[PDB]
Amino acid sequence: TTKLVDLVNPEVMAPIVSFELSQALRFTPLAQVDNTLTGTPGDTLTFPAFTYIGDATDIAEGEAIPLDKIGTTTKEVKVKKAAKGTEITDEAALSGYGDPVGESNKQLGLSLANKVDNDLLTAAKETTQKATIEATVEGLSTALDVFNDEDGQGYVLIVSPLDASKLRLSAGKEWLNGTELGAERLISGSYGSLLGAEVIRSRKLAEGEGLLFKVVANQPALKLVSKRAVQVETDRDITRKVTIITADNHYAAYLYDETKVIDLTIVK
Amino acid sequence: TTKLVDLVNPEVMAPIVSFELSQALRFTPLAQVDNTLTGTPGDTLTFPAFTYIGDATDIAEGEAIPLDKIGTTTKEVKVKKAAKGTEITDEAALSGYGDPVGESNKQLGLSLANKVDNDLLTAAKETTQKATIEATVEGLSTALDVFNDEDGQGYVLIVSPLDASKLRLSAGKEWLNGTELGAERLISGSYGSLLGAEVIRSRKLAEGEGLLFKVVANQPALKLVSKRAVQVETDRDITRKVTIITADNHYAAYLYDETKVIDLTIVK
Amino acid sequence: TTKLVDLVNPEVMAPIVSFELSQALRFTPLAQVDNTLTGTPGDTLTFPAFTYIGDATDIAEGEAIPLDKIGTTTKEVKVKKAAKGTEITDEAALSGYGDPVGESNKQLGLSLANKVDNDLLTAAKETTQKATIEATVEGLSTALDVFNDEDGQGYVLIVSPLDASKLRLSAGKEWLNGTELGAERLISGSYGSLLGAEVIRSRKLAEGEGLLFKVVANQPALKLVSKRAVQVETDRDITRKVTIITADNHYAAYLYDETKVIDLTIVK
Amino acid sequence: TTKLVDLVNPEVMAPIVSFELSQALRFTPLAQVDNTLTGTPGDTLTFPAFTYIGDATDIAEGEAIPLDKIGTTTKEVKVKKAAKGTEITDEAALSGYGDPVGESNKQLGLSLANKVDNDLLTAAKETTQKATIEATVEGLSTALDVFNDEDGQGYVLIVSPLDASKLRLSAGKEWLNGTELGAERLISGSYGSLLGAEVIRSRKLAEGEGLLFKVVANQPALKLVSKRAVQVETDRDITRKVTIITADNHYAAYLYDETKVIDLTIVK
Amino acid sequence: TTKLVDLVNPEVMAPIVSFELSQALRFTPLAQVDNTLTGTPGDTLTFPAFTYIGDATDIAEGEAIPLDKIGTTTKEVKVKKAAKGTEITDEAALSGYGDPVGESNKQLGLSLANKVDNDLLTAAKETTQKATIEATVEGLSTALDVFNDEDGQGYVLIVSPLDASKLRLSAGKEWLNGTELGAERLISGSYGSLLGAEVIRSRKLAEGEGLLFKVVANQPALKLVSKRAVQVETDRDITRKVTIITADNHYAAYLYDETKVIDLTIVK
Amino acid sequence: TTKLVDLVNPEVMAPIVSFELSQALRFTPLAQVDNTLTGTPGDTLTFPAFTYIGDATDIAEGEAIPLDKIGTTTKEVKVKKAAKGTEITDEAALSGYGDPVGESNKQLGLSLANKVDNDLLTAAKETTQKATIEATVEGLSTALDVFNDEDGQGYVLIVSPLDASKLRLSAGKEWLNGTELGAERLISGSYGSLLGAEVIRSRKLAEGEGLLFKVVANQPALKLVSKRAVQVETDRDITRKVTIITADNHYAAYLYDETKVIDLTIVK
Amino acid sequence: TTKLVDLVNPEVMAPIVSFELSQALRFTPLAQVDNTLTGTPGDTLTFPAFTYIGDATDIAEGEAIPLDKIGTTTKEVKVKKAAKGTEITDEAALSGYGDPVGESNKQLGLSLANKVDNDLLTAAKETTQKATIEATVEGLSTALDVFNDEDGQGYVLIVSPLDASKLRLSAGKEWLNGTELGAERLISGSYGSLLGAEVIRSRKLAEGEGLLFKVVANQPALKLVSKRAVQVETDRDITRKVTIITADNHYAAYLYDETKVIDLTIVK
Repeated sequence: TTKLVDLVNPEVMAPIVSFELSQALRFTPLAQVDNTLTGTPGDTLTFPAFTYIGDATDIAEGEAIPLDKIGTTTKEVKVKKAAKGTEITDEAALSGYGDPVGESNKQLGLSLANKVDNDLLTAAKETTQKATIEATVEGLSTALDVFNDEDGQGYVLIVSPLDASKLRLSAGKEWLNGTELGAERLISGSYGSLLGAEVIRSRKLAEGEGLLFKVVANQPALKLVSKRAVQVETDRDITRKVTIITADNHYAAYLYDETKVIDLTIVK
Repeated sequence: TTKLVDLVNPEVMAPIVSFELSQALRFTPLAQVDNTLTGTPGDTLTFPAFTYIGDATDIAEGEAIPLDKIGTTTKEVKVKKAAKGTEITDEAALSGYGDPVGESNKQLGLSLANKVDNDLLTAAKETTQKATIEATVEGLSTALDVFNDEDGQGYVLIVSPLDASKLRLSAGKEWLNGTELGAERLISGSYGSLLGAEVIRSRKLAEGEGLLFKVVANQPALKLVSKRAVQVETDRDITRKVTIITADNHYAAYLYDETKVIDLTIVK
Repeated sequence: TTKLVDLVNPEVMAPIVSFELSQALRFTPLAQVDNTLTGTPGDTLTFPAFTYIGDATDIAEGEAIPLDKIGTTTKEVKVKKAAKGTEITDEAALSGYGDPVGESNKQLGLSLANKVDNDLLTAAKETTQKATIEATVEGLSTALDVFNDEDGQGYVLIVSPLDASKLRLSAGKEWLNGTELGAERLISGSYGSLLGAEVIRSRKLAEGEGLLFKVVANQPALKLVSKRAVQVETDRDITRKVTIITADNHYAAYLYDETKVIDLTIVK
Repeated sequence: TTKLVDLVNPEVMAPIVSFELSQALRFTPLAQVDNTLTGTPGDTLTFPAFTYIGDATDIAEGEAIPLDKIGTTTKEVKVKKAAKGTEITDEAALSGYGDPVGESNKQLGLSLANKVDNDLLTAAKETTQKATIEATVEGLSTALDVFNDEDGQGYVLIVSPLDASKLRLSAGKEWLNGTELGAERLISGSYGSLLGAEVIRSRKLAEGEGLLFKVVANQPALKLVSKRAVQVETDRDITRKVTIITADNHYAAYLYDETKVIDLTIVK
Repeated sequence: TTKLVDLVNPEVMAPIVSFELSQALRFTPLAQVDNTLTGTPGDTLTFPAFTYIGDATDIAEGEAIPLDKIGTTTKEVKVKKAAKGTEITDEAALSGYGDPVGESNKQLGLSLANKVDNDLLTAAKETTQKATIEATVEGLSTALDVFNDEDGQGYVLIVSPLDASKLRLSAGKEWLNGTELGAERLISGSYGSLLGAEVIRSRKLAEGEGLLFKVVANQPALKLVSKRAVQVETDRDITRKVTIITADNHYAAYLYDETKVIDLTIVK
Repeated sequence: TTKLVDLVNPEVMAPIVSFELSQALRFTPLAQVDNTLTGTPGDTLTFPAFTYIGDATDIAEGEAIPLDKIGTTTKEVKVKKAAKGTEITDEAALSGYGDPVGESNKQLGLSLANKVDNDLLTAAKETTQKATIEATVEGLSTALDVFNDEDGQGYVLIVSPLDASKLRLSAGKEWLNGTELGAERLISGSYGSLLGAEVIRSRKLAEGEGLLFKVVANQPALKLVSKRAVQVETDRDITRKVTIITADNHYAAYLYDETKVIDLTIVK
Repeated sequence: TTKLVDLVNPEVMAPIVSFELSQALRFTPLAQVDNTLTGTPGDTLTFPAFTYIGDATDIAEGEAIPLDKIGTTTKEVKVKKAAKGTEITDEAALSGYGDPVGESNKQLGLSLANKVDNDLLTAAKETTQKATIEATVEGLSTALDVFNDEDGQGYVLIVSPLDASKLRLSAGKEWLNGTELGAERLISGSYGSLLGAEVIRSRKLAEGEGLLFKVVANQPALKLVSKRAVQVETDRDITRKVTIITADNHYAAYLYDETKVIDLTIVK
């Protein structure tokens, strides 16, 4: 009756698994890159524009025509920097399972990529146009009515995953009840266009928040002013026997046009 | 250590952006230009027409035949004027980012075109046939019933951007429930013909107002009388060293045919 | 300083507009032209026929068989004439804008055709087959039940412009709710056959009236007996200095068959 | 002045129109001709048939099996006559518009054919199975339930035009509410099958009556027994100068199978 | 004059028509023939089978494992007899129209074949699986749920002809409203699969009875046991001058698998 | 008279039929097999993972960059045992129909295989993601919303047949109505995807419970650790003249990923 | 012996004498004809004119200059009609000496010309300048003093024949003789002038009347508006065998300037 616990049993470990992000980046492909400041002196950038004079008016016979003058307006943005760093000891490197070094310079780039997207989202949230709609086709039409469009243009809608389900069921139940388009959408289960705007889901946006974009070819909603790309430097400390790795980035996130973006608030 | 504040920081300036109108012109293409008054003394035009005699009657053998007469009618309109102007100093022209002179030259024409379009709209907004409908298919049919036609024709309906959404929602909700043609219109978000009449959206019109046109080849509901075309004149003030630019236009807008335009009042 | 108030303003007149009929003729091409009396002496036309002899009957053995006789029937129609004339004075011709003479010449021919169409309508409106229906598909079926047909035929419905709109709206709202044909009809706005009968609109028929026709290949409901064509004459009066123009037409409108036509009365 | 009354006014007379029946012969295509009696002495036909002995039974060991016998049945039919006659005088034949002789010759055959059709209808109407129906699809299903069929066959339905119209209206209104077949049948106006049975309209049937048929290739619902065919014989009377034409027929109409025809009574 | 009553009318007879079964045979294709008992002594057949042992259980270290046992089951059947008899006198055979002996020979076999089918239906009607359903789709689903299946299978439904019409009407009224397939079925009047079960109509089942089957490639619910084939004997009776014909058959009807048959009761 | 009762009636037997499992195996294909522990000492298996550092931060000019460190996590699972036993006596083996030892040998392996799936089901049921739904479409949507996914992915739904039937009828009646796809689903009686999740029926699950899976190419929700295969040992007992048969198996059922499995409780 | 009384002497006719007006036409040459209305659709003539600006002033070195404006005036006149007619029989045409048709044609024009002259005379008298004078030189000078002219020559005087003789007796030696180029003989035999005013005799004016004119190169006193000239047309009356000849004229007489004519009244 020796059994177990009366004898020594070793341990077995499976190969270690690396880290991957649990959220996808969606606000990076929606911005245009600007490279004017790259390689030249100066850390600012100015956008000037002209103004309107006014409409014409009827003039009586023999009178004097009034005279007007044009105007101008300017804006600017300033570049900033973002950095990240970590430290590795000699003892941990020598007697650590797996390869600790590679994970560090992988996660540095991962953190920088997440930081850029977070900054872009925070910048895009600052629009002045607001709306309050319910997750229904009527709500979507009310939200689209804010743009006051007169010709066909494209739109993009980004909402939380939970609101998209309510929207899909609401559209399917009554608006597309008895067609092939509704039945195919139900059976497949995929999300598609509803009123001319694509539906994109992002885990970053919590319930009750959303955005609405109007996509045009040469008037970007967001601009990404870049100064210098990512570079990684590595050094060693002889006294403490440690390795230091750091990374840095030089960029700026700007909201060029506030009219093409509408803030959203969804209630019940 | 040296810093940015110590060294001289220059500036970078993006290219200038010209001005463009935010409202489209929809009523000018529907008007016919008449050049009768050009090159002739007088500023009034008259449109005469003929009338009907009657119907035949039964006559016995060897009996007299009665005699009848005809008649005529006339209408008239009068021309008017509109103008605009601006100035520019010498120092601004010599030392100024971009080209202000071309900007003024373009903006004068833009303002004149906008004024002509507004005049055409306010001229066409004065018919005698009026209707009061709700934004449904039944209201459109009731409005069309006023025309009292006997052959297929082509109609154009002009409404505000807000009314088009309501019309689309109602038509897709009650008249096109199960048909796929409703499903494609809903998914693609495209405004199409409803009862043989096209739907056109204009920002100039306000909520609760619209017009309905009956389009025929050679009988226009609107005309544009052109006594003279647009011209630009320039002069220089030697004493004070300034430049003067002006513009002018002689024309008149007339509602030729009252029967082809219906003034619509849309209420809930 | 000068000004247009002081000077003289002559008047300018656009080219004059000739008259054209505002109502189309839909009842002339539905008749068959008979040319038996053209070029021969006579003013009446006679139509004979035959009569059934009677069905056979059972006969006992060795019995006499009754002897029967055939019979005939006759009908007739007499021609008439229609006339129209006008007169224009010399002073009006010397000092009148446009050209009165040609206008009168064409208006005489227009009036004669209008009279022929009106005569055909009045001749066709006197049939003994009458019905009372509503402007809905059930009313159409009830009216068509009068014909008592045992084989497929074609039909023509002639109604006022207003009744056709109500018929189309009712048919689209009730009977064609969810078919692609109904959606296409609403989108286009055209009028099509509803139960085998085309929909034809004429302004002459006031609201509350209508006619129904059965188009047989060789059996016409209306026959247009003609004796002579249109001629125009001119003459001058020396004593009073006036011009005289006159025109006439010899013809007759007949209702050959009364079973083909139905008279309709539409009430709410 | 001379007028039409003074001059001689001749006559113009259109060609005659022959007589053609206004009712179709629907019944005689549905009968199979029998020529057994042709050329053989006798005028009665007899049909024998056998019977079924009875189902088997279970018998205990050592018992006695019961014994049964067969039977037979017979039916019969008798032939009849039909004839027609006419008289024409030489004076009328010499001076008479048209050709009376050919008209009489054709009308004799037409009368004989109509008599045969009427007897076939009267013979077919005398079936034993009866049903009372409301003119609607479920009524037709109730009718078809009488046949008690396990497999699928073909049926034919003959009703008055009003009954067919009511059937078409109800079927299009309710049972084919939202399919393309209903819209196509409404727009075209055609009459078609309802539950596998075609619809044929007969003017001879009065309102509120109808027939239902089961068509089998070998078994006929109706039989026509003919002893002789139609013949024409002519004779002349010298004393009064007249001509006599007479025709005769020998046949009989029989209902061979009573289970293939149902007498229908349609009430609101 | 001579008449037909005076002369002698001979008699004419059509060829005779034999008897055929009215109700079709549906049950005998379903059963499977068995031939174990033929040619060997014995009249009972026994079918044994095995049972499950039980599920496994978890056992800790150094513990006893419980022991279990298995079992068996038995069932049996017994055969029976069926026979038919008839007798025909010599005088009837000497002077009789047709061939009575052949008709009797055929009818004995027909009666035996019908009796076998009646026995099969009687045996099949007795099962332990029962349910009460209406003539609707929901009732059919309720009956199907008794099987408690998990894989796709094939089912066959047998009901009286009256119930099939009600089922078709209800399915086409409520479940297949707007589909083209429903319209096609209604127009063609053809029964078919409803929920994966094919509909069979039979005349041997009165209203209010029904059966539902599950079809497996090699597992039939009904088994037909045969001991000896059908044989026919003949004999002559000298004393009465009559002929005696008898037939005999030995078989039995069994329900091998109860779970493949569901008894149904249809009530409104 | 030498009846069957007087004589000796023998007994006839049919070939024996072996036992087979009646419930299908569903969960075994959904489990990955791991052989890490086989062949080496040890009863536990460890899976290590890495962690995140943190998002980047803005740094002023000429300031120190903070430093961070990474971390790890671990898990562990342990194997277990299962066994089954059987006893057979000498008398039963010596005199018994068929072979009673091979049947037990086969049933032992069947029982062990069933126990494996029971253990897999018990392991799957322990997830912490739970929801309460109704057997309808919106219940399925509520169940799916727990996953909180932003990209289209496959799913698998496992329910009892009774709940599957209710789901099918509800989806056919309410959502997939008036479409040909639903008509084919009804007529063919097939189970298909409803919102992107397949419908699979397992008879092991009772009424009111269910499971919802998310399928990914290389991340399985369930893992089956293996230590040793199945071996059979037998022995004989001299004292009781009996034989003992036992089986053993060593394995472990583990829930590797919790987020891929949701536990469903279905109530009205 | 044979004088003229015995023989026969015919009669000889001298050539006929055409008719000529007894009173000469004097007021016709004094009017200036205007042919502006011939060939144009109009019957009202407008005469515009300009006005004078103002005197010029003296301007010092370096001073400004004032500005002025002009003006216009208008008048109107309308035309009328005059006509004449004549008839002639057939016998008088065949059996008449001379040419009666030519005589009628010439007298028509003569009468029309006389009518025009009379109308001019009637229109001339409506001036607002009147004076009473004696038949002496001093009275003529007093009458001439009203004009307040610059040049002393260029007057015309028309009086009755007796007043002319009285005037000639009053001025025995101051009356310049009517020699050629002494009295220019404007019309015919306009003999000697007194005080520079020519004297012309007209029998239309009664005693105690007279007109005084002032003739300059471009400013007339009377204007003759002409729309169409004299035309003669012919027609024939069949019933009475007579011919009809008529003529017409379209003209108007206007008093352009009231200050160039003086109406006199001569007292004894």
